[PDB]
Amino acid sequence: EFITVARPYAKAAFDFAVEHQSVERWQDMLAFAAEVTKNEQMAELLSGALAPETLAESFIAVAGEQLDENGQNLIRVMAENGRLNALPDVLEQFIHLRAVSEATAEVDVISAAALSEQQLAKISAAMEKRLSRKVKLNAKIDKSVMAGVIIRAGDMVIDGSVRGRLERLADVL
Amino acid sequence: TGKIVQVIGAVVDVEFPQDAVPRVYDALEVQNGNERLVLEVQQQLGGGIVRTIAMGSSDGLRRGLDVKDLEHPIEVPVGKATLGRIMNVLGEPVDMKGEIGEEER
Amino acid sequence: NSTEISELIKQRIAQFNVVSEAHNEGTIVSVSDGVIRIHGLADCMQGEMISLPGNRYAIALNLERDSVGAVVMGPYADLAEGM
Repeated sequence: EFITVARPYAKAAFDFAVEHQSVERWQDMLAFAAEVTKNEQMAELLSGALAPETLAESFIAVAGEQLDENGQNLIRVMAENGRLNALPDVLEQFIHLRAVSEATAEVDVISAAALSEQQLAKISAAMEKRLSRKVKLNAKIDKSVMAGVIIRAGDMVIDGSVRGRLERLADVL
Repeated sequence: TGKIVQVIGAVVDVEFPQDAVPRVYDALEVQNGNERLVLEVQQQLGGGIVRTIAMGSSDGLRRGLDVKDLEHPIEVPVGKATLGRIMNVLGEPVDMKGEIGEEER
Repeated sequence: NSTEISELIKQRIAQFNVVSEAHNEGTIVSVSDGVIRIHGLADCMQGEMISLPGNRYAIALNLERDSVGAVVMGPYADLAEGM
């Protein structure tokens, strides 16, 4: 796992994308590269002991939909260091960095069944007061909750599920 | 043919095309300033990189110098011709007399 | 976009004529002091003998990921990358 190696590259890509007003294009460029990193044949090439320069060129070729600034430079710098397998994480960090500057939070909600869209809009407006961000809810229908909802806002979590209260009671005894 | 990419004291790293990487005891040559320095390759790393030991003073070496691939190991004069004389590690004469008259190396 | 980009990638990779190693084969990528590193050789077994060019053999001792580490049973200074 290489969160720690991806942090510098994600920060550099993002801090460059705001100097050139193209965060939105960079995100999809990195998403394309992150997908090419997963192919079964390309993953065989990335493991072999090719020279960084020719291995970078063998990676540029499969992605022509890239800027001069973005692919032909970032991919080469990551190849010199042998970091290309880190691309799937350089993407996520990038997304995260963006959500920080844009003052956004990807709050996740979990429930036994769909919410009434009055409950859900109240949740949105209430979390935006709990936090200091524009929230973007996405729901999940997990049956083991049975009733109530779990609200996860990163590392913070609020558990209102009947199963959580049941198994808390089981330890009150 | 190849280029220096590192210099750590006595050891030097040289990059070659992967179709021309030297063997593991061949000699290489570098123009160190105005002198001529011989490297003996000790290891073949991946990517076409090769680790060598410098048969001479390593100071003055830039990274990025061009190096010449001699395709034979270090070879020294031998036989009757080498009797009353002092020689370098590279088989070069080190007394102030003329060249060695060997027929075989 | 996911399926079309994924199959575009398969198309383009195949179009650039890359071919994967065959199981039971590999290529030397490093040589030093009697130990060689082999890329590929997915079906190697720990302690198995592998045959080098000539009539030389090596013993596969390290079955790591991305490499096999083997020891040459003889004069090794003739081996080189890509064999």
